[PDB]
Amino acid sequence: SGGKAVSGETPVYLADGKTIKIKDLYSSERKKEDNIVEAGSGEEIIHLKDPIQIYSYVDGTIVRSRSRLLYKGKSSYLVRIETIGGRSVSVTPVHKLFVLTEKGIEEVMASNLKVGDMIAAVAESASEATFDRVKSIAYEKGDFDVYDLSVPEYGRNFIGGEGLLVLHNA
Repeated sequence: SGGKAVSGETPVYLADGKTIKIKDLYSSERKKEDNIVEAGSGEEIIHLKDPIQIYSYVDGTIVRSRSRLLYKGKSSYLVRIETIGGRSVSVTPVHKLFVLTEKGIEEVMASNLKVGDMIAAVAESASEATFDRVKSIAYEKGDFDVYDLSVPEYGRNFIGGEGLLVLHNA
């Protein structure tokens, strides 16, 4: 969305059980005659004839979601996050995670995340809300390809990364 994006290595979780890196998904969809590709000023969008069926996260419940746009852009910066529980995602600094605080759950920018923070993840077992302490955060300058998809419904979250992190790309 608003400059919010993830590294191309980010796994997204399709409803068919498959796992796919966002850069591979993008690349594949980009070739389809079915689809419309619109480019302009280092940004690019694919409009999907068949929506990609992914997993979103609402309240405490994993839901199915149909994604219709994919995005590929550039960032100079990536924030790489690793949790004690072995979960990871590299995202754009303006991308948001969900943090469990004493006063409840708030959205926080990758660039404001602190080590120690408990971020929202989804359990493999029964999709239980889990909050995992971030062990480490790395800032890296480079020439990165970054990617986003749209999840369009009520609970505008996005499951991706190693360990089903919940990403507020809305």
